[PDB]
Amino acid sequence: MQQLQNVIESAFERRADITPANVDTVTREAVNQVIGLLDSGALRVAEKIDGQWVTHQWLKKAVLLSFRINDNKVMDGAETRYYDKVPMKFADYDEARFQKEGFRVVPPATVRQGAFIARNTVLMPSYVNIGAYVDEGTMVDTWATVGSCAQIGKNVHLSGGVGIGGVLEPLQANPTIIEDNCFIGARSEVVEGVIVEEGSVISMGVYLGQSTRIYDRETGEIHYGRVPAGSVVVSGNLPSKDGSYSLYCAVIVKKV
Amino acid sequence: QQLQNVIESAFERRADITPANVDTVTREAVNQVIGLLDSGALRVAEKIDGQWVTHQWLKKAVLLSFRINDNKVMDGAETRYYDKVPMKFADYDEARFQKEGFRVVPPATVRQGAFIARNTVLMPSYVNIGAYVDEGTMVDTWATVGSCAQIGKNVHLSGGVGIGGVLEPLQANPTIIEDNCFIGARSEVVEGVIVEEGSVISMGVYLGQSTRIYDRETGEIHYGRVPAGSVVVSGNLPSKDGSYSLYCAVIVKKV
Amino acid sequence: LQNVIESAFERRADITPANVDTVTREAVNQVIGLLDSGALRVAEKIDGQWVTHQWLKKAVLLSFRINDNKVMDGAETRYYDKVPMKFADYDEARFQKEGFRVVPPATVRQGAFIARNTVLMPSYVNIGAYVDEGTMVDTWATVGSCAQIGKNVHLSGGVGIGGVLEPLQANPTIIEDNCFIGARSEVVEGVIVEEGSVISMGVYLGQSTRIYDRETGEIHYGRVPAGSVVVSGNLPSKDGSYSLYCAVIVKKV
Repeated sequence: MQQLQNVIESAFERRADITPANVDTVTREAVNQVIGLLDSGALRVAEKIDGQWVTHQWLKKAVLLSFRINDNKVMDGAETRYYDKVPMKFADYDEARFQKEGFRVVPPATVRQGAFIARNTVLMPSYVNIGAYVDEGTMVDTWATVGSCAQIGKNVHLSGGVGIGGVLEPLQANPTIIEDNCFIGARSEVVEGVIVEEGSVISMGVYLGQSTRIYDRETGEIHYGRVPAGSVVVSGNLPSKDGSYSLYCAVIVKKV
Repeated sequence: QQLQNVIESAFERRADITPANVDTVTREAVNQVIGLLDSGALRVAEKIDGQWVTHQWLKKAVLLSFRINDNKVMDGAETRYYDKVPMKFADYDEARFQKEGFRVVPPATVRQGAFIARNTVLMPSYVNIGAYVDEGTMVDTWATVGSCAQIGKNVHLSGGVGIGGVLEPLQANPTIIEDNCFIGARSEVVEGVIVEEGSVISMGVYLGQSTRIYDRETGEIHYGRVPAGSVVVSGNLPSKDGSYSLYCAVIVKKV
Repeated sequence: LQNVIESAFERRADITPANVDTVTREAVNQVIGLLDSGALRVAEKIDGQWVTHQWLKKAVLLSFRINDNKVMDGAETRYYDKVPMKFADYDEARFQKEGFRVVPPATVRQGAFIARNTVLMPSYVNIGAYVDEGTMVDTWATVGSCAQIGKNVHLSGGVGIGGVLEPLQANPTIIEDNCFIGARSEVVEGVIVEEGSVISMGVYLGQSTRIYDRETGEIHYGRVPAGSVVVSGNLPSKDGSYSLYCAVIVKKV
C-alpha cells in the first residue's frame, strides 16, 4: 500500500530517535504489517520485471525499522539461552500449517520471521535471514546460508557450506540473486548483489563478489557482478604481467 | 536374506508404496535394517580383499525409509521443525552414552541410521543417515558427514569440512576416508572419491570426481582417488597458452 | 591460583573426576569463571607485544580432566559433553547488563569472554576465547579455543578462527582491532593478523602459508602486517608446469 509506504518512509528518517519504548502505534502497526507480507511472500524485496531485477527500497526501510522498534528478548534454548530481537518464523507453526506450506525443515535448520520459503523446498540444517525469498523446489544443503533480502529462484541447488550474501545497505543496491535452475557447488560464496543467471553451474570453491574477475576463457573478456545464463564456472587464476605470481579469479569454462 | 529379499521386493515397487499402504512385513524389515545401520552391525560399504564394496540393498533400505515414513513436527525449544528422519539420540540416557563411548557437543546432530564409534568426538556438526564413523575420530566445528559416507579410525575432520553423501546412483560407492587421514579446514571431499589411509589434505582442497589430482613428482594425474600417504595442497594447472590457469589438487609429497 | 594450577598440572595424570582433590577443583573452577568474565585472558598485549600465559592454558586442560561428561537435554535431541553452556543460567537482566546479542542458535561454552556491543549470529565460541567490543560474528563462523579477537572486528560468514591449546608455548590465533575477514576464510595455528588488515574471501592462513608481498617480493609466515589487503593467489613452480596456493598482499592501507 501507499499510506503504508508513506508511514514507513517518514518513520525511517526519524530512525535514530525511535525506540521500542517511544514508537507510535501507527509506525509499529505499519512495520509489523509489512514484515507479515514479506513472511508470506505477498511482498518481496526484489523482483523481476520485464527481464529485469528491481528493488523496492521502501521494503528495505521496513526491515531496518523492524530492528529499531523491537527489543531484545530472552529466548529459551533447551541446553542454552538466546538473546535477540527477531523472532523465529516457525515458533508457532503446527502440523496443519506445515502441511499446507509444503516444505521440509530438518533440525536444526533455523529461519527468521520475515523470510519466505516456497512449497517443495527442502531446508537441511541451515540459516535463512529476514527478507529472503526462497522459491519452489529449491534445496538448501547443510550449513548453507541465505542472507538478508536474497532472492533464490526455482529448482536451485545450494550445496553444503554455500553462502548467499545479504544486502540491506546501501538501500539502492539490489540483493544477491540466484536465478532458476542454478546449481551452486559446495563451499562457494555469492555475495554483494552479484546476479547468477538462469541455468548456471557454479563449481565448488567459487567466490563471487563485486570485485571478482569473471574471465571468459572463450572471448578473453572479463565480467564483473554477473554470471551470464548457462555459464559453467570454476576457480582459476590470472597471472601477473611478469608471471611471477597469479591471482584468484572465476573462469567461465563453458556456455550451455 | 529374508530381510534382503523383502527390501529388494519393496524397492521395485517403491512408486506404489506409502506411509499408509505399506504392509506390516515391509515396514518391519525396513525399520530393522535402519536399526542395524544405526548400531554398526551392518554397513553401506566395506572393505573386502583390500577393496571397498558397496551393498546396494542397504541403500535401498534407506531410500525406502523415506517413502514409508511421514514428516512430523519436531519441537525445537525456540523453534519447530518438520521432518521424517528421527534423531539418533532422542531416547539416549546417560547409561547409553556411557556405554557407547563417544562425546556429543551441543549443538551437534545425528540422524538415526548412522553409526558413531567409541572414542569419537563430535564437535558441533551434522552426521547424516547411513554414515559410519569409526573409532577415535575427531569431527570439528561445522563439518558434515554425508549419507553413507565411511570414515575410518583416528581420522581428523577439521572445521567446516564436508564429506559428500552418495545415495544414488545406487551402484556408486560412497565417499570414503580411510584410517588415520587428516583433512584440513574447509576442504570438501565428494562423490565417491576415496582418500587412502594416512593421507594429509590441507585447507581449501576440493575433491570431486572431476578434480585433477596432480602428482608433481611423476607428472601424472589421478582422478577419484588419493593414494595412501599423499600430502595434498591446492594448486592450479596452466592453460596451453599460459594466459590463465585452472584449479587443481597437487600431491606434493608421499610419506 | 597460578601455583596450584602449575602444581596440579604436573600431577595431571593422577587426577580424574573421581579423585580430584578439593583445593585443585576449587582453583580450576575459580580460574574458569575468571576467563569467562574477562578478568583473565590467555594472551594479552604488553608493550606492543602479545604474550601467552601458559598457566591459563593449563587451567583449561585440567578443567577437561576433572570434569565428567553429562547428558544435556536438547529439545528434539540430546547431547553428552563435559563443558557447560555459558548462557544456561542467564536471565534478562544479565543479558541486559552484559550488552551483547546472541542469535539462535549461536552457542558459547563457558570459560569464554564475550564483550559489550558484540553480535553473535549463529556461530560457535570455544572455551578460553576472548571477543572484544563491537565485534560482529557472522553465520557459521567459529571462534576457536583461546583465540583473541580485537575490537570492531568483522568475522564474515563461515570464517574459522583456529584454536590453540597445545602446544602450551604457542600463542593463540590473534585478530587485532579493526580487522575485516572475508567469507569462508580461515586463520589458524597462531597466525597473527595485525590491526586494520583486510582479508578477502577464501583465504587460508596457516603457519606454513606463504604470504607474498607483491610489492617487495618478500614472503611472510605466520603474520599479516598491519593494514594489509590480502587475497588468494598462487606461486608458480620453477619450471612453470604448475602453481601452488598462497596469500598475496596486494596493498597496504
